[PDB]
Amino acid sequence: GPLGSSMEDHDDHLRRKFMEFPYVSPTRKQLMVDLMSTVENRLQSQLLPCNLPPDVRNFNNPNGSAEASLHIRSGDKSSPIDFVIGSWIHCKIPTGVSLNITSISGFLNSSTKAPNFVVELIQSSSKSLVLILDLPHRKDLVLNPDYLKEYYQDTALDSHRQSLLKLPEVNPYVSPSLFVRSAFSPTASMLKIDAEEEDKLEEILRDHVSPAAKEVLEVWLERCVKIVVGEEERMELERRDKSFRRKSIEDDLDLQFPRMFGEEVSSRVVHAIKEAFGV
Amino acid sequence: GPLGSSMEDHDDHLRRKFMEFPYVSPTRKQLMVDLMSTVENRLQSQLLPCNLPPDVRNFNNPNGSAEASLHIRSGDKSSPIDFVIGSWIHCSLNITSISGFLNSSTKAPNFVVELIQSSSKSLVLILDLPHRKDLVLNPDYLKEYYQDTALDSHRQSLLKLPEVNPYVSPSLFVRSAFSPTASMLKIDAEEEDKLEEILRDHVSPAAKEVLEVWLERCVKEEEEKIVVGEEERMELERRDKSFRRKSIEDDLDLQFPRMFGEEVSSRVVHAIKEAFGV
Ligand code: NA
Ligand code: NA
Repeated sequence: GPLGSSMEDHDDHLRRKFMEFPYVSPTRKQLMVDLMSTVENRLQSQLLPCNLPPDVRNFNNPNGSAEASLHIRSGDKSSPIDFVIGSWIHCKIPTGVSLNITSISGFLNSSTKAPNFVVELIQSSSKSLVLILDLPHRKDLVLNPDYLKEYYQDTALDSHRQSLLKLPEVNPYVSPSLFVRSAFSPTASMLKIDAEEEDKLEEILRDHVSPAAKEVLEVWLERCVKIVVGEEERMELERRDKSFRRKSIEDDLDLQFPRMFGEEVSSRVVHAIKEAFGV
Repeated sequence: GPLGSSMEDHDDHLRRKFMEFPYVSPTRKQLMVDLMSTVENRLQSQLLPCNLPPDVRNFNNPNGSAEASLHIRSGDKSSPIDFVIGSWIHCSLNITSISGFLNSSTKAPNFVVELIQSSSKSLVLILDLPHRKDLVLNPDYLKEYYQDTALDSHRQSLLKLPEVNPYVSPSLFVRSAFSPTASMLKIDAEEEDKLEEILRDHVSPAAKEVLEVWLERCVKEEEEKIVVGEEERMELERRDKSFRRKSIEDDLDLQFPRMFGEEVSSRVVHAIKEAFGV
């Protein structure tokens, strides 16, 4: 290009579609762009290139009802990072209620025991947007009062949830899944945001959700990603990490995907994603 | 007396002093009485007599502003039960509660019900079977004790009520230590009559049903079922100790002098920690 090499360099271009975030608002794709850019800019020296086949990075329902994009960058041999994953999912089928999901998860390996990172924006309905924003814990918080103190007390993580909840439009979200409730830290922002007034929703996303998410990511990068872990704790951590991932993707990959993308697309991608997700 | 020993036995005497629940609503006293008596009546054969000093079991600010009473029964040698602890604190401030704490011979959930009144226009209920194993690392623990038991239905039901809102603790320790199905609820006392209604007709059956799941599904031994080995017991003992310690330590170190005085406090808080095994 005149101003650069995005449309020339293959790596940059493989994520161009991912970063397009076609099916969401300006404010929503802007948050996600900024978040994914920080992740990759900040961790570029320890992240392997995306090796997902083009076939798995972008896929769709041939009937045009559903479209997804996935961007995964594994950590290098010496990284505390296992992998980071950006995703978006679009499904507009039934009477016309279009499901939209944008998310970024960061997952640490055994060599550290520090918290993971998660943001998810999910709009299935039209009266509601769900925000999941957390640094989920990788150690039992009652057995380890010190872990709780340095990752959740010292870090003022709960200020972000208390802040967002003050808004009249923002109620607590309660997962029907007990695993979800257990897997997320006591400072997790699990929130429902009223969605039926685009101009106000947009204002809440840009003035409130965005600073909050950027600051949470800021502590993940600064206090979690930036003593050794012994072999007994390593196996504990790996058993725990594998449950959390499996359980987090299983029903979606196995039940939701064949519906959304037809069977042919599911059969092509589902295994490859479980592969990529270590499960 | 002609049909009993309660006016004649010392331990039976100052166990009734507890059961009086003097500073609380008539329906609150009944809940506590039914619950505390259900625990001791179903677990009679496993529970040791209250082995605890008399001036520990009951006390008061000598200036008469505070009043507290504690009933504590240790499990016997072969019991899964560590101790059970019913209590009331008046000082306004009305706390009634019944905690069940299991030991390391079993990994099964504990039991807690607290009713904390620290402002009118509200009542805090905490009703849980607190987990004793990490729920993500032990999904089968999550299943047996929370999913299979339908414990969440109590939380969901109560919360339908327009007077009943969720309660989010200031402590991140209590958020982590209570199960995903825990009823952490704020009930708004618009007026005593509506509050009473909720207590009698909603809280009471929920607490009883949760207790029933405890007794029958948590403390009741399974058939040829296994022993807690090597020392997952070491894990269990460390988790329990910290849980019990954070359950009382700031109350015992700051609220107790603040409330009862200084020497009554001094005479009482050590015996507590000891009784609580922290
Ligand atoms: Na609100
Ligand atoms: Na309610």
